[PDB]
Amino acid sequence: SMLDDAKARLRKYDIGGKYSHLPYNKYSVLLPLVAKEGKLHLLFTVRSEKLRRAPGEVCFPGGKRDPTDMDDAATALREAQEEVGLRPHQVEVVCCLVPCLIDTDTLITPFVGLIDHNFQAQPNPAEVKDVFLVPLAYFLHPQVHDQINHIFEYTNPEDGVTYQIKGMTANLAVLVAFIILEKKPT
Ligand SMILES: *CC(=O)N1CCC=CC[C@H]1c1ccc(OC)cc1
Repeated sequence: SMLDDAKARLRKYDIGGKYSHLPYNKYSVLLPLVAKEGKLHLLFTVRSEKLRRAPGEVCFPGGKRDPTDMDDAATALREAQEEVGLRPHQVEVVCCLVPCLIDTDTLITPFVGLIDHNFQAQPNPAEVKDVFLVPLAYFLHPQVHDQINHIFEYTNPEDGVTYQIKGMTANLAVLVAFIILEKKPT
């Protein structure tokens, strides 16, 4: 099936806990895969304008590890719940992708999660200004704008709203698209 095939692909790139003990400032993100109309989508947030770090920016759900978290995956799930109302029974964490090194002292660990079909996002306005889906296939043929570095523009056909996706977030979206969609029969 589509979902079984995505999970089997993703598992081949799972690094697991290999990098998880290293003495970094630790953040985790959840790459939430949602199946709609027979195709996979990624769920993104727009961060609230009010926040200290990264205001107004398009990010996957996530944030800084805290002492309650059992592990790095727990961080990602906690932050997803606070930001968009995603409960742990509504997500299957499939794998841990390559971590991202930032600022010499920070390690960001991405986890890919399969999202239950009955999940309905409840944006928390203290954390997130918007939540939106992009079809995974988009990241194979994105609409690129050079601001000099590359920015993706995605226009939702439901309402014509354009979103700008860039940086680590854009890079991770492309990675997941390649993993799941490369070399597939039609
Ligand atoms: C957009 C995003 O995922 N994050 C991670 C967790 C919450 C705020 C920081 C933000 C971020 C990650 C990576 C970079 O690299 C330049 C910048 C912001």
